[PDB]
Amino acid sequence: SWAQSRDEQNLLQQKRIWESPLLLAAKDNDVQALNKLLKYEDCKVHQRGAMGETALHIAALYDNLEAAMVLMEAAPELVFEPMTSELYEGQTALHIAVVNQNMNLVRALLARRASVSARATGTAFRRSPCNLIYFGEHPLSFAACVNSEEIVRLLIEHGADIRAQDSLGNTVLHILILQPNKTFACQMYNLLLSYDRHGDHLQPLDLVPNHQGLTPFKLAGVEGNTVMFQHLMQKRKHTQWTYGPLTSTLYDLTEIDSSGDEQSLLELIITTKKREARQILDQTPVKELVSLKWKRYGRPYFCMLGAIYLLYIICFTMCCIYRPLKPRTNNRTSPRDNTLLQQKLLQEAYMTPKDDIRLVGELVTVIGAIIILLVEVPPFHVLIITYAFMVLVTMVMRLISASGEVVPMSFALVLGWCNVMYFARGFQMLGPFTIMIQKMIFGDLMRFCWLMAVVILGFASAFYIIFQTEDPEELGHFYDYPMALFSTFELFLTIIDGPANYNVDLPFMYSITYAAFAIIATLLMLNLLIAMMGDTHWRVAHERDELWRAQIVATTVMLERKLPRCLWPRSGICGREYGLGDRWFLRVEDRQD
Amino acid sequence: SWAQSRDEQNLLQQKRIWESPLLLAAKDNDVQALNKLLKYEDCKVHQRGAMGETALHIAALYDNLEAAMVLMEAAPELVFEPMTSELYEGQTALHIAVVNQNMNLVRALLARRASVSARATGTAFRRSPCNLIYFGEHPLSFAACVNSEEIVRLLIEHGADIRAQDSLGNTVLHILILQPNKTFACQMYNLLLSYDRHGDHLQPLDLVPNHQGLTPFKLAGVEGNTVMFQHLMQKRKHTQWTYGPLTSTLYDLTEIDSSGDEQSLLELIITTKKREARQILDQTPVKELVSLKWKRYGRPYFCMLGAIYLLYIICFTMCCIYRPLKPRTNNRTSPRDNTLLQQKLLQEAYMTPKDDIRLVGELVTVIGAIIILLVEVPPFHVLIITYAFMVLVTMVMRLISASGEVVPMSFALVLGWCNVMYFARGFQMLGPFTIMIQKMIFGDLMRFCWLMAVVILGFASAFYIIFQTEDPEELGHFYDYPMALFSTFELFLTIIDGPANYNVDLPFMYSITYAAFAIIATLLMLNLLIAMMGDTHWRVAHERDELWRAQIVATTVMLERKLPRCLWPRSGICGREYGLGDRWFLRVEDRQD
Repeated sequence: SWAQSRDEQNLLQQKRIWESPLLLAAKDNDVQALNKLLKYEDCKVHQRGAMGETALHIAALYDNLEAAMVLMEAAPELVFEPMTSELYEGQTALHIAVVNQNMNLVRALLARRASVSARATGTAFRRSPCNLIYFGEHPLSFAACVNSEEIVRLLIEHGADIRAQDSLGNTVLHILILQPNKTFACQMYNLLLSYDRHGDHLQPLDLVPNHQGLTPFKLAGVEGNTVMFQHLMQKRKHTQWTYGPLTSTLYDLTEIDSSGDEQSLLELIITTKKREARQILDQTPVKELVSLKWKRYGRPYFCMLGAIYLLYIICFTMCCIYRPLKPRTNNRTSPRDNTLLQQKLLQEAYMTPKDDIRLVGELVTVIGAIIILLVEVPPFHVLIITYAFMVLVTMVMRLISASGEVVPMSFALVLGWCNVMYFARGFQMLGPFTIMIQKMIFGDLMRFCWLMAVVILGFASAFYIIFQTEDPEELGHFYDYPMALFSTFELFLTIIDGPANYNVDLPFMYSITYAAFAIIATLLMLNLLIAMMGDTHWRVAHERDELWRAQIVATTVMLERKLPRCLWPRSGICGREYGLGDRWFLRVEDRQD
Repeated sequence: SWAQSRDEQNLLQQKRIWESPLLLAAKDNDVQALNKLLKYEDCKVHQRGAMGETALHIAALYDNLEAAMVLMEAAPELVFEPMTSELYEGQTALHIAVVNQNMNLVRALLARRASVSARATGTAFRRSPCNLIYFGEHPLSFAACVNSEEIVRLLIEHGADIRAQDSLGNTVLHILILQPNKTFACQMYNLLLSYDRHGDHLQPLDLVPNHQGLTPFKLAGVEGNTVMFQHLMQKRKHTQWTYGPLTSTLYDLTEIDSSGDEQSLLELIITTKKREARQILDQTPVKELVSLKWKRYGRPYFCMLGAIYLLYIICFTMCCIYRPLKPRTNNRTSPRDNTLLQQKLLQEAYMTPKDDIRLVGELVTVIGAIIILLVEVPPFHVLIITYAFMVLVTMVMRLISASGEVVPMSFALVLGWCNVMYFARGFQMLGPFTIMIQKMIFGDLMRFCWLMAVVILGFASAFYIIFQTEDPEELGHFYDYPMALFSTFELFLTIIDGPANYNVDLPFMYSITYAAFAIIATLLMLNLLIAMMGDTHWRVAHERDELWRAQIVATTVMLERKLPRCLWPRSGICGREYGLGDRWFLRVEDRQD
């Protein structure tokens, strides 16, 4: 009900103007009606609309220069007049005539000396999904996005600063990147850099960060505007010789590669949620870098880390498949034929120097688990952190030496093995299968488990009530309700044989009810899930090399934030020896057509 | 870190020239700066670059005739000057001005009598995946690939030999085939054969082999350049009459068919790893040949060989399903309820003349196995060779008459049957299914088994530890760890019933842990593999008739290298009777449009 208040305040505009004879005459270009209305009788110029209108705004708004030409004699000051509030704050008609692509009142408003530094700080201008557009504050920023080139040139020649910023600190170059017209506004980026002319010592306007620290070049990758991003890259390259079809370009690589905690571009591509920002990875100075950062120094450190984790888990299972485990020298089986178990897990027997090997092997896991936690003092981290807890839980479970120590080990073990699937990504032709797991679970199953869980709560609740009458000595599939659900779930997945005795009679309802479950769930609801998961695999494998490439970048950056220098140099050829300065470049070779 | 050394040596070029005022003036075409720099003061001409530059090379390189015209007065000898080393060896500016498609300095370098036999024997010119291009040594070879026709004509008129060869012995015709521009360089093949003019008695330049014995025509099929390959075939045909829409062409078939150990084209298409070389098979003189070589003399010898192998295996199983096998007259079952077995396989009882049939039938397999090995004294050979070993192993296992003779027989038997899938290829509509096996195993499963083997090492290791407490008399699925893995694998593939007793209680962790395994592995990871293998079948069956055609060629050639003459004539109509010479041709008929 929030956007309703916008429209109520927008209908009132259509009401206040409709009830005022002045501003209704401001709508239609009836000069002769305005002559009798203004020049003859006295009328106030400050008739404020629903959110701060003037008639001079309305004549600007409904494409009326001719009405606005009448106003300038009566209104010397409404040129400077802003709009009041709550959608439109600080907006004046200088902003408005720009938005309507021209009026030539833009000339006349500057002939009345309109302030070009006025800030449209209203709610409707600030960046939001609720707003269909984002043009910033200053009217110079407005003319850029609408592509009115001479009107832009009319603004610089009247002293509009290109270096002006909004509430978010975005300059006008940042606003150009946010446009869905990509190549259509890309020419404006060429135009406005020609108006850098007074070189500021701070920046030459092309490196200016916002309040969240974004240069427009880094903003281009984060917003995924590849068409913008190529064109800014055309400036960044510095080519060497060409050799027939061969060409030696030399890309800049300053903001792209990691710097002295600059928070490089490759980080912010991964951390953002805009999926089309990962289209930046296929751009040719980027794609070569992360290939070079992987084929050297990325892959062998990763494979060295993988072999350690293998020997960690093998050391874990070996001290976990060997456990103390006395015979059940304690009490006899008190429920008949129920408590089949005989071990009950020894207390403090740390003798038998085979266990001294096990004592050493137990310490290796505990030491390695703390290392993971000492890393993680600040989708797989949640596994490896909780892996380490279940090691520490069963460590404290054995120090207290309490009873239920199988459940932390069973939690630790499957999570211990399945967390080497993290290491499968650095072995291309095995990379995107992890992504196939994630979309099938979190994107498909967790929006289809909710439907299947309904049906099992029908039939398992049914089958229990059918077999409340029966002796659970024969077909004990449904002796109690909690295991009745567990029985039906394996019947849903076609695991259990299906309860059928052939020795005694079955109740009459079961044969009806099970064949119902056979149709609706075994062939029907199950294969629908298989049809879902089959579509996801084909949807993933069509694009898998981009997705493997996204894994390498996410790993390499994560390898940087968890590993110091002196064994990782930063990639790219250094400058400073070849007369190139502090910028670390890289070159690449390409045959043409 | 190897290609880094190229770029360091390439940046130094951008440094040495940048620090030398001469060679920096060689970059930009400032004649007036060169006038004061050269004509006024003394400057050495031998200022060598990073790998052997001269200023005369640089002015040639950065498109500067006007700078190079200044140099020719001061440099009478740098026309002849090569580049020094390690990327560029023997390269001179005669090579360079060719690569820049023209300079008309090509006229002026020949006006200074440039040696057109100079060899660019550098590392960057030799054939490599590291090099983006391959142009050979001589500058005549350079002008051909870049398609500068008159510049080529300018080189023949100055005595450049067309018969020149590189380090690999490739002539310029071989270099044309290696170009990715296929029809764009195909016209050069027409041009240069016009310059065969002095007919050498060795070859007329169109049959010249390289150091690995490749005529350019055979190189065209090996490199898979079908567009080249059609055009060379246009020369090879010699058509007879045309009859309205009917046409009787008569193809040459000299290098294509097998010759006196020529190593024919059809061999080298199969033996190469470039997959697009198997696009040559669909070309119409080729495709007809291997069809004729199969429909006669290829299929019936293959079917005769298939029937023998059937009667071989039937003779094998019949003497292997009948085995000596005494009762266990030896020791009693020493572990209780464990060693259920009663045969222990008789020693030297070769009596009971039913076994004399078995003795003869045993010899038939041993004789046939040695025949395979006597063939293989020099993807299915590895099966049929190891098949023969497991026959010879169980042969020696019975001569020593040791105990464990079931394991060589079990190895021999499944490999004995599955090796008739080799014979399925000569039965079209059954051919490519073997290829469907190979891609599903070696191309899909062996890059997905590594992921599934992780998960079973989780759960089978888990389920053992859960059932360490339990009595293995009930649910003995996990009594020991080595068979615990074997239990879970069949649960992964939905084979075992799933362990559930309903008579005793289960431990609390199992119901949690098994349902985890039920979701993640039975429906999820399993069907992902089925989604992979389903995609491979559709990818194969879309193109299966080309792949069946590739099997016939691979079989027929292999049938030639393992079968003498006098029952295999070489295909194609012989010449020499019809005035056609020693070349064995073939004709074919085709209705037109």
